[PDB]
Amino acid sequence: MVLESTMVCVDNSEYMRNGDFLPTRLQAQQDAVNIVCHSKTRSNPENNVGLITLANDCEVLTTLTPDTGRILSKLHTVQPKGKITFCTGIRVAHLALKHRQGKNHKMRIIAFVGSPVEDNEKDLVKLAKRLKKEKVNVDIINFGEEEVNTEKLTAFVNTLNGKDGTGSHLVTVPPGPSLADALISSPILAGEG
Amino acid sequence: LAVQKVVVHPLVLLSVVDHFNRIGKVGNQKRVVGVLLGSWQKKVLDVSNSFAVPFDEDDKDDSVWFLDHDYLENMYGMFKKVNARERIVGWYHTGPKLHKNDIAINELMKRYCPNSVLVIIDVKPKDLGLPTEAYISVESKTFEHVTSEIGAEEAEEVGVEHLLRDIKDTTVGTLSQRITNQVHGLKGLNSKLLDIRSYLEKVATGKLPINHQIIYQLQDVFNLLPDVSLQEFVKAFYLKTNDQMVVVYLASLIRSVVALHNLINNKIANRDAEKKEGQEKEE
Amino acid sequence: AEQVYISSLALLKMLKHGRAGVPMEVMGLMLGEFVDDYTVRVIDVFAMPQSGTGVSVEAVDPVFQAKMLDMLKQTGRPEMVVGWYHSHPGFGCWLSGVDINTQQSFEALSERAVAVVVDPIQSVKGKVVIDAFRLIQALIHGLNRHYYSITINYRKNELEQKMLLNLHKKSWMEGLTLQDYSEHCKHNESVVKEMLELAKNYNKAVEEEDKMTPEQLAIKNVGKQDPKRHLEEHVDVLMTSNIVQCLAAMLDTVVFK
Amino acid sequence: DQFLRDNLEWLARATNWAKFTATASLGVIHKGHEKEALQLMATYLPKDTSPGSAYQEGGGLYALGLIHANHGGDIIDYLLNQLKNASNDIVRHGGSLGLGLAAMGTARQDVYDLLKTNLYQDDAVTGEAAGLALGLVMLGSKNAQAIEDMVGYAQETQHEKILRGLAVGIALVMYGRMEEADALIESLCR
Repeated sequence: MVLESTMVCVDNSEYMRNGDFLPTRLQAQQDAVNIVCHSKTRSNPENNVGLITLANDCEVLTTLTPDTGRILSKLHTVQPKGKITFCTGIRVAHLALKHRQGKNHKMRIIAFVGSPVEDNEKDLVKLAKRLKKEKVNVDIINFGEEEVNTEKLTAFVNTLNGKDGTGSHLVTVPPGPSLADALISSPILAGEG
Repeated sequence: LAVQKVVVHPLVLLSVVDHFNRIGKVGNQKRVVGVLLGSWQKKVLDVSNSFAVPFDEDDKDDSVWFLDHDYLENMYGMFKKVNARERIVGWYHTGPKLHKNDIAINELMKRYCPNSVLVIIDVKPKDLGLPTEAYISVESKTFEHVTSEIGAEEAEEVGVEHLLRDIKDTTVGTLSQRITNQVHGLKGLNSKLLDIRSYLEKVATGKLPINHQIIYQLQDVFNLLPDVSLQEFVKAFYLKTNDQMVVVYLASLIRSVVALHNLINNKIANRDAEKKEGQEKEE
Repeated sequence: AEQVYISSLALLKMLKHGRAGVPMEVMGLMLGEFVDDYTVRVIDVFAMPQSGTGVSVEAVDPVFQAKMLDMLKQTGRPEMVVGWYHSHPGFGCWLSGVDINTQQSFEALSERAVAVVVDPIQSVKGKVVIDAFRLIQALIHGLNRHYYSITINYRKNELEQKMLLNLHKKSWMEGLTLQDYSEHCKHNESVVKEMLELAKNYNKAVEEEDKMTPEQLAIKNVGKQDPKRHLEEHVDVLMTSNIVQCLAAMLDTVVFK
Repeated sequence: DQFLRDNLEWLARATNWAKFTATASLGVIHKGHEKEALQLMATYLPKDTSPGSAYQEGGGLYALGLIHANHGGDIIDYLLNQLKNASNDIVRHGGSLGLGLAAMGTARQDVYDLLKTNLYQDDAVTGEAAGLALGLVMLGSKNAQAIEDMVGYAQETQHEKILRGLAVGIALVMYGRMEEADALIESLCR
């Protein structure tokens, strides 16, 4: 299936600080990641993903790899109540994918929305542009307040997207459990990958 | 802990260069980055080896950046397996001068080393010598500038000499060398003075903030200015120069005696020579 | 007619690793490209870890190797393994039979792979000793019998050199620096004094040897220290050292004001 | 063919280039036979098969013009056709050799041109001769463009020999020009 590089964007943030379904959102993020990434490395071996933190101190929380070293890396915490670096984080995740290893790997990004999502539409779409320019696959994990939607995230997946999975596919996470069951639907996983 | 003089081997130079032209990185809007291994323990820093680090800047005017930590901690120990004595010290960017995220990322390297240093290799060489410049970060937290050198270890002595051979200086002695080093210094001086000059202009124009900390130091430069063909100095120099004359009046002189003696010997060889030749011309 | 071109960074990394390993014949690998049948270019090198034993076939570490390979891929240094360096410190440049077998293990990988022997210790400051060649003082080992020599040159850049020039340069604040005077005076007072005792020596050698030859001469001067090379050599220090110090002041006084 | 017959095992002891050379050393022997030489080369010429080694086969090519220098242009151009038809390796070198050989001093762009590809074809074997014959063709004041080309190809083309022989060609087509080539001279000097 997949030969492309991915990035995992985790907000550990006003949502992740706060359990959206067992045990915390931030924790709910975790095994969902491995779940995802497993299927990602099951999509193909060599399928690579990044992991990065934005908030008031955006940074990679592990990068490049293809196996457990992420699951290793992700193992430790983050600032739990933190804030949006998304744009920056994404813009990092973009540059991340600019160095993605052994290319012919397309660019992909997977993004947890644990933040109220402060950004501007043009910047957002400049990203979306830059992505589509860079030709990044972009799928987002969002359970926001309300959710984060009727917003950038909604325009964005559209704005990135000429072709779906060559650019963007969205899922905005709903309240309750069954994440792996939920997202089994969304083209965060399966479908076009 | 606190260190003063920084030593550098030429292999980090050539290495970093080959990183530059290896990776085709434009010298206008882009730079090269790698890390530095050596000895940080004592109050100097001996740099020896280096290796290239893949990294990205954020479009124009980078707000963020990326450096691969996994690349580091994957390569590092793969160097440890070679020479264990070379410890990870600090990093370098070949970009002319410093930048913005520099002070940010040095803080990063404090994870993989202790003190952490940042030197800048000049890949253009279009300027004068010392393409390197050495920096640390002290509190605030700016980069203190440090002195550097290019210190050839035996192996690099052998290497640079075999190569640069076809470019080195052929005049040795001692007088030519010194009198050269001087004028080289004079050129240096004139440069620094420019710098301060037109800057102060930018102070009066280039939206000069203030920097009351610089102006203080300029003043202190003037206050340190030796005046004064004073009846005091005029004598000091005078009394000193004469001492130099006495030493010279001996060296040059006696030396002349040595040539004279040698000439005499030559005349001895000639005289004896014509005697034996003209002798032989008989039969 | 066949030749290799060894880039500067290669050669310096080479001599460094060799000179660092004394005296256990280290080893490493050579990265480059084969231009034609008449050329091999080596642009890069990386070092191979040691082992309880000297260089040999298994000394080559596959894990280490590829582990380095990809790592370099990320940096765009992609290039074949064209040969393998080595060092025979003190024993000159030749392949032992054990060197040979390994060289074969690099034949079946590529028929044009070469062996490079470096000799750290003897390698003088002048012409660095280096040797590259492949199979079929050194003639004891069958320089031409089991194997045969090749030739070497160095790919260069006008800049590379320019960095290296400053190698034996000075500092910045240099040129205007005036060594401790008082201390200097001792050199002239102490140096001149030491010469004084010699002055008589030169006198005695002229009044003596004045009536001899060169064979008789070797008996005199191989023994002791003729005062000739002492006065001339000694005057050297006083001359230039004094002139630099005199000159330095002349500039500081006028310039610095 | 005195000794040529003496040792036939000579040929055994010859090597692909020596085999190539032994075949060329014939034009020397017959130099000044303006008819026979071709027939001399005939058995070793092209298309006429061969006992072994395309170099020997390549050998006649260069060997041919040895007699016919200036007078073999037809065969030359003819062989140049064989060249043009396929410029590379001995089949192109030995021919790439003998071409400018007879074409020397005669200005034929094709000679320059046809080689210029065979040149640019970057066979250290073949492209070399191009660096000569092209010089030979335009040997004279030549043209500065080829010079640029050559000088370009010099700096451009990546080879020791192919790069080398260029300046020789440069040396050629700068002939008696004296003050003229000083530029390229200076260039070459620099």
